[PDB]
Amino acid sequence: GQKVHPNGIRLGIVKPWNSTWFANTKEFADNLDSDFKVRQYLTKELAKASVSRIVIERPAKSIRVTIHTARPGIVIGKKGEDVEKLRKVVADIAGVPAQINIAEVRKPELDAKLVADSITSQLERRVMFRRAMKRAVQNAMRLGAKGIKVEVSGRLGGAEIARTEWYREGRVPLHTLRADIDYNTSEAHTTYGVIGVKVWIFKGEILGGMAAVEQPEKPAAQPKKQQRKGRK
Amino acid sequence: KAEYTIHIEVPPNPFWASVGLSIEPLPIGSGVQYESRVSLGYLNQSFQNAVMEGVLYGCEQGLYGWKVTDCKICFEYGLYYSPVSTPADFRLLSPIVLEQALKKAGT
Amino acid sequence: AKQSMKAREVKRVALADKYFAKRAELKAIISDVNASDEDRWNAVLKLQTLPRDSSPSRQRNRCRQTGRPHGFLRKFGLSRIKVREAAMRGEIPGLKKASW
Amino acid sequence: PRRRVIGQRKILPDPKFGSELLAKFVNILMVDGKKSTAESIVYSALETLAQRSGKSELEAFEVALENVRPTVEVKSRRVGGSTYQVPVEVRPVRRNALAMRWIVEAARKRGDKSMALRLANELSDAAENKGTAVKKREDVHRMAEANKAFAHYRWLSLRSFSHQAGASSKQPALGYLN
Amino acid sequence: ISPHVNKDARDQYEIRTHLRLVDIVEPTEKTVDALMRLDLAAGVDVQISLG
RNA sequence: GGCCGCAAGGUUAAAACUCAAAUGAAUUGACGGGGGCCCGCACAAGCGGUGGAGCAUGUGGUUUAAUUCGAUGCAACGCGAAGAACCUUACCUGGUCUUGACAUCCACGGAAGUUUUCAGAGAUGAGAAUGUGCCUUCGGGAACCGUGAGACAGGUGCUGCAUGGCUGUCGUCAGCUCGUGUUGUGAAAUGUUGGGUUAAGUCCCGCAACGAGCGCAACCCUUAUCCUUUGUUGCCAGCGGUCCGGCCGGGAACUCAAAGGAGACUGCCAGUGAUAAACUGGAGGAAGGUGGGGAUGACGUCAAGUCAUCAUGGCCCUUACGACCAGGGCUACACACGUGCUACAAUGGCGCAUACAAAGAGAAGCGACCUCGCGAGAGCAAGCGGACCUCAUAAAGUGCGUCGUAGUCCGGAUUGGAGUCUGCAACUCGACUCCAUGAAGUCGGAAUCGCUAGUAAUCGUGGAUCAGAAUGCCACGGUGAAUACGU
Repeated sequence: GQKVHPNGIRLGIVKPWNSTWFANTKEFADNLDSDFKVRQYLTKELAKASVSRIVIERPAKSIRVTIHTARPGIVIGKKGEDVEKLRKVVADIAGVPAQINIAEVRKPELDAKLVADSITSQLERRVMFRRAMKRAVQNAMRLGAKGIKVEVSGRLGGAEIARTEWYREGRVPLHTLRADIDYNTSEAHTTYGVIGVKVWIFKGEILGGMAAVEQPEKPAAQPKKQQRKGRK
Repeated sequence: KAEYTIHIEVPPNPFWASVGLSIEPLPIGSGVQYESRVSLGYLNQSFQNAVMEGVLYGCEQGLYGWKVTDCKICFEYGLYYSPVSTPADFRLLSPIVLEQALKKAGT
Repeated sequence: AKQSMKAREVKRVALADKYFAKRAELKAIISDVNASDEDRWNAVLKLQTLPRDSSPSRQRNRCRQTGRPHGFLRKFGLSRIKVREAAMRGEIPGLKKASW
Repeated sequence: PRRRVIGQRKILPDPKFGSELLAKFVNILMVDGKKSTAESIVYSALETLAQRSGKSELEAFEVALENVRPTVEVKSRRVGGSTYQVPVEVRPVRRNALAMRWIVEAARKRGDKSMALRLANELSDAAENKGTAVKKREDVHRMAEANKAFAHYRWLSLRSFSHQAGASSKQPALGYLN
Repeated sequence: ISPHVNKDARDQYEIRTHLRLVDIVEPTEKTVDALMRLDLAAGVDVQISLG
């Protein structure tokens, strides 16, 4: 049947959002949207690229854009001139100042978005292809992670109908909430149709960017302090 | 003029499908004239076609049984079902729509 | 979704604004409660009639990004199924799946 | 199926009669959730009874109660090409529940100026029993008499299970010993 | 839950907003700031006015 | 054709023609009105609703200038298109434009823009007044407007059997699968079946099977017993003013808010059993067996749904399958259905007195006191961005009077008149209020559906969507059952 995005469930318990700004109802939405406009307006400059992914913040009274590259020398450019052009492209679109951001991707075939995409680019494209997926899986295993699945669809092999193939190595739990992970799903166009790719990577039992709860309050809290009791 | 379908209701299944035309008499000595609709994009890829090949087949059907003169024929509407219909089906359908419809309607 | 319906709505916003928005302040006191009457008749009430559309009735809005109508939220200005897409992903800050 | 099993469910006693059977009588009179109304009907209903029979509310009340509820009822199920309603003992509490449900059923008949008057009613009825339900249930008794019959099936239940044996139903399967 | 049709199913989502009074009733050169930050940020949010 | 017999009948025994196989056996999948066995509100044991009446509402039918569809037993019909006077809009009539409402390259003429009159349904067209900006080398350039060509834009336009992404549903069902070894010429078997046990390929035991991964299950949210820090937009035990609001001096025992911590493991005791796992019984505990509820949907599928989120190939018009505007239509009408509402009353209605909630929205918005009116509502206006306010005496329930089955003291469809509201505008065709009028309906066929307890039954409240506008949808709290033998 159908499944949840691993991740999306997760957000706020194990995984950060994605964008990170405040907003709300009178400005929420919008924002959301600017985002949507950044994404489409910046990402066509990025895509040419080794950027996997972007995250938007927002600080502040600006916009933002953190970019994950992968690579970063290809988006920074000669003496930083680009990152200045990137951003000027932010911004633009957006109504505020914006800033770029850097990020580094990572072990690039670890990811997923960048691994995927690497196989979506080969299928666009197309080349003998197949483979790729095998690989990627090998890779990722490899660079890091405890398992990876890949799946490729749309249709495959040029076709009249639909289709789909997959590979996977290590591992990959599904219901485990938890942790973390990762994930992913990206598409795409070719002269026969849309082509689609999924990737799922299990990192093991490791903690995410957050988590969920904060550390214990009771150490802390302690009863020995003076207060109070409001109220004054 | 109209319409004809081959649809059935008693078995599980319906065997659908169907076409509607305008067949109208013309001035004497005008001969045989053609219009579609639905062949702009919907009837269509070889189906425009087919219905015209269906009329040419229909020249070996009728009430007396043979040739058309005229008259103008217009393919106003219809509906195929994708997993059973083909150019075709139309098509075989279209000279049955033309014969029935001519019988209804009188020659 | 069509570019004509998108759009429209941005035209509408927008036209509205010149008219509605400024207006509305007049409607309400020139007809409704309020008004004299000289007002309302209409007219003076044609100020409302000539622009419409620019009216809030409509202006609405809706989506947004997809444009879509009669299927959007809104608090986000977005379709929904596009809200959801998103959420999976985390493109809206603080927005998650859910459970209770 | 189931497995596992679970039954009736516990209820508090209920505040006038100190009894869980009273509640239960409130609920089986209740509609929906209006327990306040239902209590007001049951105490009105018994105060009318109750004036109805005896000189008090509780002496009934057991006459109904007795009824109206039974001791036997029927079970459906199934036997060959057909289904039968075969007699069984009610369950001690259930029954009750039977029942409490018949005295409310029913009631409800019914008509009505107040419930409740209906109570109740029928208590007066039931209870004397003679009330509708008392006729209800008599039915049950029935029907079940009916059914008397038979239940067992069938050959297979009557069966294929030889034990003590007089049975040859249900138990594995038994020869000699060791 | 579907892009098209459905009965049943659906789906369900949430957002979430923490709020909070922090608590502070008076400004100081180090709490101004922080206030600056808070705000600079983003993920937070800050209002200061007494009202 | 010959032969045997009294004879039916027996026996010996072809061909032309025609199909592309027919046939033995075993394995996998799937099925049984074959055997064994387990479970689910599956059925019983029950409770209550549904079918008949009138209406709400979607689909089909009939009709029309038009009535935009798709979906269609499960896998469709209050679904997607959560609120169609207009807009939205698909459709019709009439007006009207063709590089275009939207969009990119390039050139030519004008700053963008503002103000204003008139014809016309308006689109649209023509006239009149007015600004001269921005960057700058002051040459020139950019923005924005207008004009013009090769391209090209545009298309809610087809194709869901071209395809991605997304989703229904079996169904939270207990299954799915790989590596190596062994076994079979093979499909495939073994493991994944057996024994005990479970909600379960759950847990344990054991064998040419073994090793390993995913699903089941935890995590993570929610609900509530307890421990602890804190105190306004919250609270109030002992102290105090207030003719009784924590309003305020005062206070932190307590509620609550929401942050951190504790607890459940058949752990412990007794019994059963393979001294296993597990189960039954009991204590302890706030709770006893993931305490309860949710998220969660493996593998695989209907040659399932999606051109109507979005994406995008194919096909096609641009002499338009484009686009602007006024009006119409989407809402028509002796029909039928799916799903919803409401009544027939009396453990009900009506008039008066009267008690105890949760949740949620509000910066061209929400809103008390106060004022006006019979009233919708309007005026006036504190407060607030909500732990600070309003809906709000929530209603059912409780107290008192009254009705007697009368089509009513019930129901109040229909229908006349008048008032209020948003909006360009309530004619077809919206919502609210007042007066008057008035019908079916007496608890409803062949039949049928939800639910195992804070559940069903039953009473009220709020929100999204939303100029305005639900009896649907999503969430909320109140009162609160019956019965569970049997399989």
